[PDB]
Amino acid sequence: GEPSPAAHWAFGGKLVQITPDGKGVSITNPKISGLESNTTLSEALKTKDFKPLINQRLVKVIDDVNEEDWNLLEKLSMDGTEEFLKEALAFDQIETNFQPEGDFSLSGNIEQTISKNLVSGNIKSAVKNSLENDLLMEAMVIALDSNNERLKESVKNAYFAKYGSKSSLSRILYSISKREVDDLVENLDVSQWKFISKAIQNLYPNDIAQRNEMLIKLGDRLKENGHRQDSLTLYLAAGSLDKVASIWLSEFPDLEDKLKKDNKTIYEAHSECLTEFIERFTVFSNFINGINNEQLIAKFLEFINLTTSTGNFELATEFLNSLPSDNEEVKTEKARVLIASG
Amino acid sequence: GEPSPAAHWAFGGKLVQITPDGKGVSITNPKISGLESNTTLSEALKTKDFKPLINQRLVKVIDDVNEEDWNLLEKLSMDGTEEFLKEALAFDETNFQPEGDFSLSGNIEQTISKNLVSGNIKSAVKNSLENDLLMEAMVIALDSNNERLKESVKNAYFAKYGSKSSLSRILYSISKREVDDLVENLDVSQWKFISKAIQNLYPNDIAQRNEMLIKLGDRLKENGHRQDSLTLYLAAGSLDKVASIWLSEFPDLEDKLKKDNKTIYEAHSECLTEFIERFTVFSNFINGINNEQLIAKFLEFINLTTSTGNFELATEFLNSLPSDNEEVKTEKARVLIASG
Amino acid sequence: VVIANAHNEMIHDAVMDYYGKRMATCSSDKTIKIFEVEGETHKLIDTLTGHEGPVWRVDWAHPKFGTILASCSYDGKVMIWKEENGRWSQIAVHAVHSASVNSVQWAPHEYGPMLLVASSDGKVSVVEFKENGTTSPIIIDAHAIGVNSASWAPATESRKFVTGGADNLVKIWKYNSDAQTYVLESTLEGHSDWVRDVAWSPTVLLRSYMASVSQDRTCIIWTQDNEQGPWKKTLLKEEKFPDVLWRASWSLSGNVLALSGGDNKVTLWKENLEGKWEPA
Amino acid sequence: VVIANAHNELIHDAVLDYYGKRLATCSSDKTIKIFEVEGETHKLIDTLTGHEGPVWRVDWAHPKFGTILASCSYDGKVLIWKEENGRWSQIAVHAVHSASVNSVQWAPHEYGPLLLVASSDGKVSVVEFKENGTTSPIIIDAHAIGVNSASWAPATSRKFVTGGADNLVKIWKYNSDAQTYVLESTLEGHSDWVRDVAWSPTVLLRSYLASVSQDRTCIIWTQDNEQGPWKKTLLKEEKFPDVLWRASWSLSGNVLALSGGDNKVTLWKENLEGKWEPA
Repeated sequence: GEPSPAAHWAFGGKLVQITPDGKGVSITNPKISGLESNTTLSEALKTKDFKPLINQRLVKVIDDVNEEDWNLLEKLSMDGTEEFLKEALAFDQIETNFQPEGDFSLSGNIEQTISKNLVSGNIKSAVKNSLENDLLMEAMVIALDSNNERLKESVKNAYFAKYGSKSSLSRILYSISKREVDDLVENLDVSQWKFISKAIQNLYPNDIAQRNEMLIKLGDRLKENGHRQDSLTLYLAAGSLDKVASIWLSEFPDLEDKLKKDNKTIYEAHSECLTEFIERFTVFSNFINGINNEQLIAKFLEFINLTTSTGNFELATEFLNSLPSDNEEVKTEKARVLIASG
Repeated sequence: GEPSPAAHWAFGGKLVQITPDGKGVSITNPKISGLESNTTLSEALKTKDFKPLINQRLVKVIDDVNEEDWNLLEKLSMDGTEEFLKEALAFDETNFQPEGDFSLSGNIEQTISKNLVSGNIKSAVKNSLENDLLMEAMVIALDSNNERLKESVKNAYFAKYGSKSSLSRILYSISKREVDDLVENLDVSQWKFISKAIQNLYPNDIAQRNEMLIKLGDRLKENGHRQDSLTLYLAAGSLDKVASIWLSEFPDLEDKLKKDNKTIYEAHSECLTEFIERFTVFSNFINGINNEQLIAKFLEFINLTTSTGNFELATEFLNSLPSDNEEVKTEKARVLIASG
Repeated sequence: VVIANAHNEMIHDAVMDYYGKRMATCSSDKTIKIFEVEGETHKLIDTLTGHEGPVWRVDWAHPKFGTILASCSYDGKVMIWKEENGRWSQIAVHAVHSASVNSVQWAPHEYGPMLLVASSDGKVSVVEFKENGTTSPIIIDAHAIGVNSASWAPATESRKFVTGGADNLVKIWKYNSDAQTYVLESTLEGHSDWVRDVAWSPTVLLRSYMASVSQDRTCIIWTQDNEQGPWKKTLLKEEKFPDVLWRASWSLSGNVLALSGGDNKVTLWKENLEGKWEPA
Repeated sequence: VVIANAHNELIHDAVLDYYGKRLATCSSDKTIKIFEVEGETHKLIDTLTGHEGPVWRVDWAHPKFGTILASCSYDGKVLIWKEENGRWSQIAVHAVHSASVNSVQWAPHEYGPLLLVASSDGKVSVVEFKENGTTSPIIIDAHAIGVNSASWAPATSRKFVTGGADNLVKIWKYNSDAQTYVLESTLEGHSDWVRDVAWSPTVLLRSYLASVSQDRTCIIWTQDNEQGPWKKTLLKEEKFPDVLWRASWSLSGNVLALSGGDNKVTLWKENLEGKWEPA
């Protein structure tokens, strides 16, 4: 029977204790240095104005990659998704005088047989002979006068068959002529990506699914070839929040290790890394076109928990509602918060 | 007053004399060995079957050249005009699979590539031509419909090749739907070709088709292709050209005959006959009088014929002459009374 | 959010449901009270009665088994009451010990509807509530003079719980299907006087954290890393807190120390980067 | 085709016209007769009367002047005749000679309606028929003893050959500074009277003349060109059986028709050698 505050912590960051007179009860929400309710995020997520959050994060960014990220977000918040994509995918007669002169003559069985096909009004065969013999321009100059297709192309396929492997320009011509981009998306130098990108757009203007499938493919290459910032660009334009979540989910562990070295405790490290991971994501997730990822869900659920402890049941509810109500965890949690806040 | 036959010759090759009784007159048509009415001609000109006539001249032809003409006519006889000009004017890798990495090397390539994708098919060609990427310029154009562009390149190919390649110069002509160039400069040896380029470009404009065929014949004949220029003429329906050639070849022909042990008359006689039978049979297969000398020599054969008594064959040739010529007029009248 | 003067007699415990919407107060008046808390409001519902001596501590069961609150009193008995139909009734009465029972906490729902009872009768009991009503009790002697605390260890057999001695000794107990009951493990010594309270943390991080408060007027945070690993004694401070130390509580997450003194002041503590402790 | 008994007195001339269909005869009966021969038939058409002596010869004119016939006779005159509207009538009469006229011949139609006349009086006359009708001729002394024939050379400049009883053959050409036909060449070669002379109408470079004589020989005179002389060439090395009386050239082929006294007609042509032979 000795007096005592008999405290206990409780869900939501509430502390209970018996009052000094020992006949009453107090219930408060203590101040823990370094532990405040994320008001900016609550605001931003309510307003849909991330300018304030972007700037707060931009003022004390950690490593450079991250800085580039928030820098990206900054520009993306001013110019707006569409205007950003336009500025991030953008790029930095003749001589005719021939007069026949003097006497000439056909020489050789080749020159002589092609002409026999021309006058004999046998244009079809004239083209074949020009080809079986290395008279390419010839066949072209000829077909370029006919309106036959199956032929008008036989000349083309011959041009590719022996020059496509010898000239890049030739190879590009191949895909265009054949109305494809796989080759350019798959093998063209990752440096000319703006050309591929642009190429994908001009081939699938009405097939947004295909376009995105290609832009994401090109996106993967850039990333896998030291072009992280550009990969985010193509992913954004393809509306693939998944890929950006993976790039970011993977670079997570290291990020929390550099913060660990900044003389931060295990809690301090984990906490800041998570919150910053979530902020960067909530923001970016606002300018894209989109939660199934298992890893992603567990962190949102990790953010929820840090959230409810700052007491901000409201913000917590916001995030729980973005998760698949099919997860008996997200389900259970919803219950707790609900009952706790309402 | 002494007695005497008092013989006289009269038109039609008739001989008038006085009977020994001194009281009678006797008209006749003496047999002059060497002179014989031309039956074959009269009979073939009616039955229009010169098989025999042709077979006669052929079997008794003179110099080598003459033989060709009659042979030209011997075969023209069987096969027919149309079928002849036929046998006489005819003649004897895809795939590629791209592989591995690659990249736009250079400014040229990059500029053209950007053009393409940026749906700017027009500029791609401009940038191409302003470089020696003609092959490509052509490939792009072989994909659009735009004619002016689909043609700005042809005129660009020829611009620097139609002069270093005979086939290039020929294309230049086939392209621009013309023959003037071939017809006037392509080697005469490949005439059977300049021949097909006329029937090919002017298949529905005969006046022009024949003006060109003619323009060629003249060139052949004037450059050692005598036999051939006749074939072209035979197809252009220009009996006048064939007539003119034959009238110039006349003299030398009468000379080779005069050296063949024949009197000035036998030669002159034989010659004008061969020419007339050769001209008649030829004018009978082509699509054809306004040539003076021809007329002049036509009249000549008339007299030799009347002198044979064959007034019928004489009238036939009289008819074919322009009833505008007085000599033709007079003889027309004379032959009439003489026979009628 | 004060609930001024909830009782007449001095209050001995203030605990809330898992959803901090309903409280529970217990005092010497041998009575416990249920509550509703909102923004600053406090609706008083029933008042639990059947306890002969002063009620000591109480503990809210997991919602998993409905609304249940257990209380232990000097009367050597712990009692639980459910709230079927919004009306509080006494479900079962547990009185195996012979003398005051000073602590009673519930086992993580995973384990089940288990209750850990620590009496001053020197023994401790483990009781799970079957169906029909009759439970299978488990008792085992734990300390010399008596027992003052009996906090549980998170789920992982592998069922552990710390005990605070009346004889100054803190212990660790782990189930054992072969022993049929929880047997001893550690025996961490450290306090010169009696172990007033000991609470075990739920912080699943790399190392285990255990708190021990005592009449010796000090807290010894027992940190261990793995099976082998021994527990590292650690003075929350190399001085004495002016008065005793009655309670120690662990925060849900962020692992912060709630140390309810005796000088009537509550202090909060955290382990800075090195591994020591500081306020908050 | 024979027309026996066309006359009862001996006949001296029978000539067919431009169409070689209209016959005409003359003889001692002092008359001319017009005939129309076809296949092997004939029909008299008239009998010309006027000559006071046997008629020696007749010559049909070119159709472009009308249907005329000229005749000459031992009576020393020449009568032209016409068949206008279907009946023959003496239009004009030429008589400037004082002895038998033995030949008469119409010039080439190009010269107009001119007549070449030769007489036993030794002279030759050239006659045209004025715009009004009358006649203003050319009279030349052309042979001693008598002239028996005269023939016109073909047209280009106008020439004609005569044949006298002085055994000579003679070419004549018209001259301006004389307004008469002047003696161009005298050809010697017969040893007796020349009975007839015929200038061939052949249009070849070479000119051909044929003279016939009382000496039983025919001579073909030829002239290569203006610079050439008239070369003599006997028709045949051996003399003939009787007197040759006439010579006539065909219109084509340059074939000569010789009329002998043995009342026989021989025909000749030229060969590679330039010598004659039976055609």
